[PDB]
Amino acid sequence: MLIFIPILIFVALVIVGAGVKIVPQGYQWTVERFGRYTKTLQPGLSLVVPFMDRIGRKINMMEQVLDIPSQEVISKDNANVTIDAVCFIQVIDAPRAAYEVS
Amino acid sequence: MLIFIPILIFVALVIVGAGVKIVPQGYQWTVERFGRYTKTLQPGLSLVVPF
Amino acid sequence: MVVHPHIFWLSLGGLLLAAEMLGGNGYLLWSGVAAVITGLVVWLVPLGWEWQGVMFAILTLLAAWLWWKWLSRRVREQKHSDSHLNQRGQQLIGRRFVLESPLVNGRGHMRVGDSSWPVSASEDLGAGTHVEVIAIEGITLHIRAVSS
Amino acid sequence: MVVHPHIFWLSLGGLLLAAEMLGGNGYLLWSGVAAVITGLVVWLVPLGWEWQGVMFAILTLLAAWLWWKWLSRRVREQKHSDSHLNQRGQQLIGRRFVLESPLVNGRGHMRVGDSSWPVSASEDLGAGTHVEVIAIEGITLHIRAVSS
Repeated sequence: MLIFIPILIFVALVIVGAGVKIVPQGYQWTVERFGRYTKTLQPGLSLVVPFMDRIGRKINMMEQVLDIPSQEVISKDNANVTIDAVCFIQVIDAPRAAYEVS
Repeated sequence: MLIFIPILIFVALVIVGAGVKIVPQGYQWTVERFGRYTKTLQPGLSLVVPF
Repeated sequence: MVVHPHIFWLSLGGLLLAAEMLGGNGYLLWSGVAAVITGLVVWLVPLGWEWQGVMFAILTLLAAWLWWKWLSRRVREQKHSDSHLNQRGQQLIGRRFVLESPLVNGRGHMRVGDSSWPVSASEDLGAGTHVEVIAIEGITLHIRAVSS
Repeated sequence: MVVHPHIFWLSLGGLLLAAEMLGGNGYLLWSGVAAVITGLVVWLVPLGWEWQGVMFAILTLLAAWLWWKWLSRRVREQKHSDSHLNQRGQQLIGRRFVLESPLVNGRGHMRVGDSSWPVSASEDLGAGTHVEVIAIEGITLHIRAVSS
């Protein structure tokens, strides 16, 4: 009546705001149901029942360049040299990269 | 009556607050019954009888 | 100012649809569409003021709900360019390769591109056999011998 | 202001359901739902003011109670992705390996991945036998011989 209507509008806005997820290209998301992992979201539109599901973590899915700091190594000829190295890392679509290591 | 109702609301809030446990992914919790270890909680919703 | 109820709705709907185009995430769409429909319903049918907000909220919920089924029906069995775009593990399925080192105990490594990948097979396979990938587990590739 | 009892409940329920979406842990849900149901009961049925709080508290308790059974029924015999996700000891069950060093006194070490794990078996097993894991105790793996 007098005070119900603004509350109803606000409730509708909040539920739609927190129940609709859009995932960009080059990423995947994870859905936690009260904490437990249940499923993963690919890029697109996704509806998750609110107040029970939330977003776990954001997983990049593109090759990444990763420096390795300077390092001192001894060769087989007993030669002391210093090197630096670079790495490429890619995450296979598994959710493991979020929950199997910190 | 006059003073029971607010106390009842507060009691309900406290019991629900301290009896419902949610465990994140990548962790496990342990439940102690007056001090003794009884069981372990995996990630999810868990009800433990409070106090 | 207030004698006309539908004007408020048909203004708010347009304003929210316009606010979309500022760089939104599609959150405001689901309410603007509902506001437009609420205006087109109230203007034709004089619903009660306490019966307006309920219909507007329900219309927002259904506005958000219907396109999910529309889009999801569209995605499956029809679109596959993005499905094969950004998942490598499914890309390698079905490809054929050759082996340079024999598998011991049904496990080893195989050269792909310029790098190597771990492979596992049901039986020990010698060096120089044509193999084809079937499934992927973790990062390990299941391979089986295939005739040329 | 106070002549309408159901309005208070149907406002508090909505406000708590909204307070959820600020980043809560689900604590406030169980009372907001009860408040909404209390409003929908008082509005239809004029219960006594001293008979409102009791029903609201009992409704909070049952609101928290029912979903536990719903979710727990859902989890068992239906969902296993998270069950096999973050427990390694159960992952190794059923896998097959080979031995490089003979077991002495029914105990030894076995190579898995790039590391080693302690193993125990009922009888002494020589080097080069196919073995399969059965159970796990502490970090020790029970193995038994299996034919190829």
